[PDB]
Amino acid sequence: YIDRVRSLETENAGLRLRITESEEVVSREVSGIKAAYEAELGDARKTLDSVAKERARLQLELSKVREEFKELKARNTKKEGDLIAAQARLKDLEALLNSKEAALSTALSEKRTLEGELHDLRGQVAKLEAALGEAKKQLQDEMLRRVDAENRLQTMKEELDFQKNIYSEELRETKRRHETRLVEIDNGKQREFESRLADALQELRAQ
Amino acid sequence: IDRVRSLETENAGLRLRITESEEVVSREVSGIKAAYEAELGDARKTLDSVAKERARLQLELSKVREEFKELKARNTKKEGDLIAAQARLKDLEALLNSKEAALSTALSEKRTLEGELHDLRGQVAKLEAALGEAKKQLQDEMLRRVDAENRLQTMKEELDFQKNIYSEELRETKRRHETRLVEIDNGKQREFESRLADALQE
Amino acid sequence: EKEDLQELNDRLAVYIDRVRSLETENAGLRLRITESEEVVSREVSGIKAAYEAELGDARKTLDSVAKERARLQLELSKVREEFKELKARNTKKEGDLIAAQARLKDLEALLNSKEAALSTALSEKRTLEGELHDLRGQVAKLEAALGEAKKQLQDEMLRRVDAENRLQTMKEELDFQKNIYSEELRETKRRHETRLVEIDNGKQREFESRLADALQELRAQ
Amino acid sequence: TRLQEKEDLQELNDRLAVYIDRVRSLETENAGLRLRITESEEVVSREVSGIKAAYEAELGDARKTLDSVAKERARLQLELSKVREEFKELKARNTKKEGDLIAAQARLKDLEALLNSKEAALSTALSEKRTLEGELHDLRGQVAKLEAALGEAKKQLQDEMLRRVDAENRLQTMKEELDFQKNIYSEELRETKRRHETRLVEIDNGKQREFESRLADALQELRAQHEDQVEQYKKELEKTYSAKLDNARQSAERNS
Repeated sequence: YIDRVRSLETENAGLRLRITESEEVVSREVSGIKAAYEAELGDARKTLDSVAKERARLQLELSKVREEFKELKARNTKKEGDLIAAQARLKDLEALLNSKEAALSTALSEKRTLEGELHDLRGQVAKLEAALGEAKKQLQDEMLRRVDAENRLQTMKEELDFQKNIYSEELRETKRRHETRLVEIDNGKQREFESRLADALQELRAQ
Repeated sequence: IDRVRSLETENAGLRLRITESEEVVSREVSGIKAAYEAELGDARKTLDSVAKERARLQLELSKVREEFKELKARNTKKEGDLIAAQARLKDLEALLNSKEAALSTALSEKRTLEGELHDLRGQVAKLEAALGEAKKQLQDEMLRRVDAENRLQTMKEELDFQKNIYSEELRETKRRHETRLVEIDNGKQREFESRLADALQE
Repeated sequence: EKEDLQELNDRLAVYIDRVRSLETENAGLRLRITESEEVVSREVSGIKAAYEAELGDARKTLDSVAKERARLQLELSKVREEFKELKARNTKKEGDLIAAQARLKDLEALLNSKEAALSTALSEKRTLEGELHDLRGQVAKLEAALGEAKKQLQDEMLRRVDAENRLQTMKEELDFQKNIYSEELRETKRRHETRLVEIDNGKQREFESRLADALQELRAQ
Repeated sequence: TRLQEKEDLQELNDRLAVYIDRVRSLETENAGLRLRITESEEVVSREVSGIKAAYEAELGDARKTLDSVAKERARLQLELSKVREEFKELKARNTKKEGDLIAAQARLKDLEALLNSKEAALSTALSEKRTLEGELHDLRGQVAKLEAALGEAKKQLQDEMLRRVDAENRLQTMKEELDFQKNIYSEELRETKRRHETRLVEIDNGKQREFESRLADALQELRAQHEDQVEQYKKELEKTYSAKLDNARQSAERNS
């Protein structure tokens, strides 16, 4: 039963390496774990920092475009206010334009009627001048006729006075001449009566 | 048995001590994994965290970059509209000034029209008066003429009247003279016959 | 006495008869005178008849002309009255015409002013109408926007629930493979240890038996 | 009778004086009449020359009144013609004016109608203005609400997008973790099987060394024993050779 004891001794001689190798065994068991895990973690940190450096850039650009948006918003607000004011002023101006045009139209009509009245007055003046000239000529003609009629009246008067004086003087001369004839009648009477009485007696003594 | 049991106990204790002296090293390796995996597990979490944050920033960036373009378009058309509104505004102000000028000239022209109308009223009044006096004088001359003609007619009747009066007075005066002379002759012959018969009585 | 009174009475008788004779002779003389100044008037009768004839014609015409002076006087007053009535009617109608003309002037003025006010009102109404129409267009385009907004929202919700579903399934697969690998390693180590605790004796004693068989088979036989 | 006689004588003388005065006056009268009887031929002339002047002045005044009356009649003829002309002119003017008034009243009625029509259209438009202001106010409200709706919708879309992207990121993360744990299990299994195989070759090499050693010693002892057996066989054969040699010697050594 000594050969099995020798088997135990050989088992010990085999255990020698089983304890000896433990160092490099556990070292190699650790190196693979460290390698794989450190590779994974390293690549993780790589991608993480890449994403971070992207996020910084994104936030920067975002702040920039926000600033631009605020500027353009203020400018736009002022512009739209100015446009509203402009539209209000346009409304007021169009109202004033309509009112002014109304006043102008009324004035133009009220002036055109005056022009018409002026022209009518001008025609009236013309025809009054004509009618006045005609009346003047008629006045001259009738004046001439009146003057001539008075001339003929005066001539008639002169003729009448002439004939009157003629008849008067004729009557006067007739009466005067008859008186003288009476004078010679008495003279010739006394000288004539006996010159015929004796003429009758001388022949009366005969027969 | 003195070397047997010594070798048996030595081998049993040797293997049962060395195997379990490596077992604890293996468990320490397990702990090393228990830390490594933890750190990897938290880094793997922050990675998704910053990924989410970056997605958020990109979304907001696109949002602002769009609502900025919208405002660019709106403000552009508003600028155009404002240019047009100010242009037409100046046009209207000028037009209103012109209309006011036209109104002033129109009024201050119809005033002078009123003056000319007044002058022409004067002219028409004077002409009407003059024509009236002309017609009056015409009528006066007509009346005077027909008066002269009537008086001419009456004188023409008198001219033939005094003629007949003359003839009548001449007839009467000659008849009276003849009566005187005839009476004288009759007296003559009366004394003639008287003395003739007287002497006839011897 | 006796003689004187008889003488004087004879004188008185003589004087009386003298008065009588003188008055008679004077009456005779006056008779001749009044005969003369009558036989004369009958001789001047002719000029008297002529004069009276001419006067007769004179007033015969005078009455006619004086009748004309009446007729045309009446006619004159008649036409004067008619002219007065026409003057009144003319003054009234001309006053009414002047009034109508003034009313036409003021009326045209009010017309122009009124049309100005109406034109301004219509312009402002047209501006309000334009604003209203543009607002309606705005509402239309905002509806056309909300539609596509909700469509995109639902699509994105679907894609979201898809992504989260795939995430959950990925967690399932992860725990699955982790448990599998753990149990696989555990079973491998178990079979390792069982094989070793079997080879602990099962091959030791039998192999040393075969070795003794070879040694004894070779050393002697 | 004495004084009576004296008084009668005196009265007689008085009567005598009366009749004497009368005969004087009567003789004067007779002389005057006889004087007139001669101048009859001339007082007649004065008579007729007087009545002539009377009638002549009468005719003169008559002709004067005739002339004046004719003048005053012609004057009224002229006045009558004048007024009858002015009436004509006035009635012409009034005819024209009474036409113009009709036209004026016509255009007056028309223009007043037009003015009332305008004053109606103005109130119409002014009411439309208010009923439009209310409308556009309501539309402003509608747009104001719809803008808020669209804003909220866009916000929710942004959020859904964000959480979806986050889900996909975590998905890729877990995929990488999956592959990692795979490549870890591989190396772990490899490292365990390596140890187990080193122990197995430890056992098998022990078996081998023992086997070839304990067999090599036995085979070497066997071959050594064979060589010894052959050596002893050869030495015994050499003993037989020398024995046969000496026996042949003694056989040839045969003699007396």
